[PDB]
Amino acid sequence: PPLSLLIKPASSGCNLKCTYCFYHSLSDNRNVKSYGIMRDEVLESMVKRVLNEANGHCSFAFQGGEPTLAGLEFFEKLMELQRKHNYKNLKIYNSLQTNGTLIDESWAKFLSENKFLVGLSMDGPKEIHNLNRKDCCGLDTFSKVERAAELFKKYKVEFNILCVVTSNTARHVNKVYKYFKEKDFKFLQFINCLDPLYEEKGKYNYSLKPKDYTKFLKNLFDFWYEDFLNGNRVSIRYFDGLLETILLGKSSSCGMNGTCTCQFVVESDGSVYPCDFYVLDKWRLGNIQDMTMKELFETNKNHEFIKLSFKVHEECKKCKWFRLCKGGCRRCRDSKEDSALELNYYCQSYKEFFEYAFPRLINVANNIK
Amino acid sequence: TSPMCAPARS
Ligand SMILES: C[S@@+](CC[C@H](N)C(=O)[O-])C[C@H]1O[C@@H](n2cnc3c(N)ncnc32)[C@H](O)[C@@H]1O
Ligand code: SF4
Ligand code: SF4
Ligand code: SF4
Ligand SMILES: [Cl-]
Ligand SMILES: [Cl-]
Repeated sequence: PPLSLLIKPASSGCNLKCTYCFYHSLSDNRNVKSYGIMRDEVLESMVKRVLNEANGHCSFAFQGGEPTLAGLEFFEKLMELQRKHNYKNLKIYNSLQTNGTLIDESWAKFLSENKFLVGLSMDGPKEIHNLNRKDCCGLDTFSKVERAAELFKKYKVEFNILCVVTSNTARHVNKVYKYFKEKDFKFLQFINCLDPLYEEKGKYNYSLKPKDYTKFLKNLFDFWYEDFLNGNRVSIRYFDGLLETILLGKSSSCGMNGTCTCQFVVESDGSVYPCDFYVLDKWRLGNIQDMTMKELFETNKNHEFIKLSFKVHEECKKCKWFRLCKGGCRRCRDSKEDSALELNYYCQSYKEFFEYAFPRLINVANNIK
Repeated sequence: TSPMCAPARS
């Protein structure tokens, strides 16, 4: 009201085996629970509840897992439900985050005609991408992802690139930025690679350490700002979010406002969680078939989840960048179960990045008003 | 706001 949901229509099921992914079962030692494909009755109950209860507008985002594994027919059905049951004539936004490997002519057409905003996961040029994003047999995926982008350009699907920043990304910002430029990808989101929740940090070859992230951010900013000066505008979600915070005092990105929200993550059995990073039994709010969205929001579990994020670290209280950074995403402060949050893992990276980039960030903000 | 690992604009 408005309502935004993050739906996993094929649960944690996926066809790849990306090395850093903790959203899909990779092996005997990294298992993730799967509820299978969302049944029609759950999808129907979910869609009608959102249309009945939202005010203003609503948004349905499909992730996972690989959501195309639910099949095109599932999304056909989704659209049919939205047409028939939107009694309030709400504006509806749909979005899909995909590995792109199963995208074909049919998918591209459908996503284009139905105005989906699509996020396509691509870590950079061939070798960088393939290093971590492998298929079930350990083989390469980059060419199949390029094929999806090609189909999206052909059918005029609106899409953003989702790129995970690993230690390797930090060593090759030039290759990554230039690759995306050459492909004319104008909307980029760079996601810090997370180690698995509550594991000791920085133990994997891909692990993004704070010194790596500092190197990544400073260099990325330079390429971006050079483009800005030359009149080539590239949207980088993190920088866009800093600009919003500078001009408006708030950001449209979760994790940049200093406190958590309820993202209404819906697993394929209809179970609901407050954040994509926290699809765990201890944060299971209830089932969307049997509770109103307000009831889910008002649960003690959701209240607790959000309130834990209100704690401000002492360093943050005296930090010059507090009103810009706000302590960052709670997931990067959450070091051990049931313990109080601590200082953001990337605190040092933010400080050093701000010292490097703030003067130019202000220049951009002044120019976009 | 919008989730971290999801497509978003502006
Ligand atoms: C979990 S995937 C689900 C949708 C789809 N399978 C895909 O890859 O785009 C959503 C996004 O999360 C990213 N992701 C996976 N593991 C991550 C990690 N350890 N840290 C940060 N982002 C990660 C993926 O690369 C992808 O961009
Ligand atoms: S394709 Fe997406 S869900 Fe599947 S393993 Fe890779 S990042 Fe995880
Ligand atoms: S953990 Fe981060 S992404 Fe999740 S709700 Fe909190 S701020 Fe948002
Ligand atoms: S830079 Fe560090 S100390 Fe400053 S607000 Fe961010 S997390 Fe807190
Ligand atoms: Cl390849
Ligand atoms: Cl970004």
